[PDB]
Amino acid sequence: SQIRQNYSTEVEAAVNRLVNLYLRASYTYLSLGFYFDRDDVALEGVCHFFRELAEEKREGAERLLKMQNQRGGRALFQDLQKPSQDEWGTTLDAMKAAIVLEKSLNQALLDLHALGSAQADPHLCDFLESHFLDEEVKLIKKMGDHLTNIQRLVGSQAGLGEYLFERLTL
Amino acid sequence: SQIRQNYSTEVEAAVNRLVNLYLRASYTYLSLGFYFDRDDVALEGVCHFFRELAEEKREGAERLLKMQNQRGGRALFQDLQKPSQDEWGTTLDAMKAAIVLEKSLNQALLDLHALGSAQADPHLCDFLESHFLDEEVKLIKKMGDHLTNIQRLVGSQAGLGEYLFERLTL
Amino acid sequence: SQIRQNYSTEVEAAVNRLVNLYLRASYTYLSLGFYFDRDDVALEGVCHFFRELAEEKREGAERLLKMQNQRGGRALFQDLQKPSQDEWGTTLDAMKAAIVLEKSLNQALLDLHALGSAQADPHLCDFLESHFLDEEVKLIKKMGDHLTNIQRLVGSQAGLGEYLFERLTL
Amino acid sequence: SQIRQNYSTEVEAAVNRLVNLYLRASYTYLSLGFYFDRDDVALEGVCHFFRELAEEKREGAERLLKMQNQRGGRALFQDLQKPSQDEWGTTLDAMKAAIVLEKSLNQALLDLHALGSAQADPHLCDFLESHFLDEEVKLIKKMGDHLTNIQRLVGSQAGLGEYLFERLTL
Repeated sequence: SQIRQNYSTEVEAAVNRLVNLYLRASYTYLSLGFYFDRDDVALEGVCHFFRELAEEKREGAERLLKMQNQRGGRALFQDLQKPSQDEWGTTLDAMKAAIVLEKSLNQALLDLHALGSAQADPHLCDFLESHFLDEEVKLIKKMGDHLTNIQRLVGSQAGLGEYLFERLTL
Repeated sequence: SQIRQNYSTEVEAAVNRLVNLYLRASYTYLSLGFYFDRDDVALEGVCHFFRELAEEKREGAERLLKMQNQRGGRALFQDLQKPSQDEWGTTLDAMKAAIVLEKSLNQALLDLHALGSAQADPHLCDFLESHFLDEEVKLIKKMGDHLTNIQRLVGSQAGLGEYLFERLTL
Repeated sequence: SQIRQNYSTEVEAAVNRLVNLYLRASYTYLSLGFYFDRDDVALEGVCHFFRELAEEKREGAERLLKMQNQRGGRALFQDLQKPSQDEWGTTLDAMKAAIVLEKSLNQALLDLHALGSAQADPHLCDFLESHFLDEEVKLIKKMGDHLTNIQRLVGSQAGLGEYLFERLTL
Repeated sequence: SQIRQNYSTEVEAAVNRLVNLYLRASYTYLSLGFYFDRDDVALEGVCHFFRELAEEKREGAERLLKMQNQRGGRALFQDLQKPSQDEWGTTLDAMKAAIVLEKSLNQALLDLHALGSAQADPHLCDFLESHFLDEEVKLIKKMGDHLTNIQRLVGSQAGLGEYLFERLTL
């Protein structure tokens, strides 16, 4: 491409697997969203938390793809994996799977940043910094807050903690 | 009647028993409404839920009767039955009786739709679809949500779940 | 599920494959969107057409899943397939693949409607009618309009037709 | 200077040659601007594209010089070179020379960023990132879009593509 500059073939490919992970994640959030809208869960606020997330992750991957073109990279598509479970258990378990999820997402950006500097690509590095690493770490903090509060509430009487959580946090 | 068209005598009659069930239901909702406003219950939000319902069901039966005339059918009136119980127990029990209630109501429309197509009456079929089947299924989902949440809250300590339910859902 | 009524196990499963096709389609639209934003295509209006579509299809599948829960069905997830090609050729070829795409989507609803009536499920039938079959057929008309206009423009001088198309239709 | 900190003599000098290139570029844009306003070209939109650019590049160099002082560096001035040609040919050729131009500009920032990290100067690195590398890559994408569209239009009938381009892109 006549507009590409200092954008390594390694970076291009690695970005695209990052693209795939974000989209996998959005789709994983969808599944979770509608799991807590199963009548035998029925917690609107949990659903509403995860609704906003399905929108969030997709917005990032589009952001990336905008940049992909800006650097003159090629989008490469492969299948987007199904979520690993059908039932997510209690909210405690659901938020736990959410947290493994965001961990890996930050991991991916981290490893892509590090690849970026070992390949001497400074634009790519700042792009990640501006719109992404920051969203992640704000959101991770928030998730953590939730999880610790969740556990401190379940220990006593299971359903009660769960209900007040949905109603009164979200 | 010179305005009636393709409206079988069977349909006419079966509509009217549907009319009767909706009105029975509105009146059943009234009884429930004022049961939870008994001082030895006293849960405004439960009362308020059921107040809106007594208005809802009557509104449907009027809708039907509007259509009865539109098709040139005859309203036929019989006694409207009293609710089957005087005390509705805990909110758990009340919402359960509400749910048997809406089930039968959807049943009635379903059987009337099916009668409609075995009698080749397409207007009637769409009428049910537009203003009714849809309200039912939205409302059924909602009831279900409530019931599952109710049960998950009672198990621990009876009154507490019941209070937070009324306050914090409705 | 305690809220489910007259919703066959066949319907449940068939809906879910419809869910999968809509989501496959949204993701197929994404790939197309960013293909025409490749610098060696660069047609904002084509991109903008397909951007709105990626949002449209996902909106439908969410609609469906709303209904899935409303009927007390279970979401079932499998992998969501990658688009079948990496380059979409000229706009002529791209819009052609778009059109195969919408055809199959209407097909799926059609077959699901017909399954619906062979299984005597009238709610499901009207649901498809209200929010879906209609969007499809409006959108198909529109696509068709585009394609015929596209072909009538390319025959003469290839790039010129393509540019005026993007600029002056979209 | 009593306010300077961790700002190498190499960086200072290299910044100033970057200053010179931006200013050279603004002045190169001026020449191009007025070339397409030659009556025997006369394409307002091309002129208007390049008018905005002459303002853009100068705005950057001022930005830099602001930072020069902020770090306690010394502005160093040398002659600012004339554009390399008097006639820019067709718009195809003009945009091509524009694109060589922006390439070198991003090159300069890249090499200055890399000099920055081999000299361990982290403020300088982020400064480039915030107000510059980003403008470049947005603008490069845009130029590219133009050029590809330009070529796809000229091949057929030369003047026609050129006119519709000026009118209907810009």
